[PDB]
Amino acid sequence: MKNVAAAERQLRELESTFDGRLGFVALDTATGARIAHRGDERFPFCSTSKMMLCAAVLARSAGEPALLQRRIAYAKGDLIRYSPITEQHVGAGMSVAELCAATLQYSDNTAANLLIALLGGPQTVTAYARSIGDATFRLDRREPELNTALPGDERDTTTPAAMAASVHRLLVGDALGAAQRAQLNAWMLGNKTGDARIRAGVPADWRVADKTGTGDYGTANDIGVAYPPNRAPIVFIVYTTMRNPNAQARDDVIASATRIAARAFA
Repeated sequence: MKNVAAAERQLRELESTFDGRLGFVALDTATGARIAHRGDERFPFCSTSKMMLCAAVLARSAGEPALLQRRIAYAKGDLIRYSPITEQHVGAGMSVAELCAATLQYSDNTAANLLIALLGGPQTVTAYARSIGDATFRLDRREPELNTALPGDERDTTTPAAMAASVHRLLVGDALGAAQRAQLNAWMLGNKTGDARIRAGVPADWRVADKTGTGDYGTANDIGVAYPPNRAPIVFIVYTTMRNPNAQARDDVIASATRIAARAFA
């Protein structure tokens, strides 16, 4: 596809402007048109793993629906940095559904750890990924250590290609039941942390469901689905990481990469 080849050249040019790596897939789900850069390389996924985590919780809830209303009475000792919802409600507890919304929409780290514990540990999230056909994703640690993003470390990584297939199946396809898919979409449509990333690179009439991640080594990621009016959804997977341990994570590379693919796909 000629638009795809041109977009790939532009993504190479974009990567050449910084000392790091860009991992990218955009997939038009109707045609299968697929723009990719470093699609089969591993990247540290950081908080984008919270999407897989919450899909696993939703899957469990299909086998007990009241699970989402279960109150978790967590402790001050559970609280770790970057927990803007759980810190506010400690002493009152939160439901499992509220913890999912907090981890997806505010990237709440304590909420993620409480959900990992509910499921039985990080290995259960990896097992869930395997059950939906993702042989690549691996969740090795909990928050906040999963954000170390060390060069060459394969812990807490996936590939852009694997994550594109998983996002496709979860939000657009049938990996989840219809009610669970709708809830995951509704939560990700309401994300608060992504305004400068994928959301900033698409036309004004496209809706976006996304989950960001930010970590050490200037790591800045965003994954999700855009819903253009009168056309099929488009999956966007953007992973970036830097060689300098002192790098500042950026938003603008993700927005630029998104714009490249948006131009290609219309």
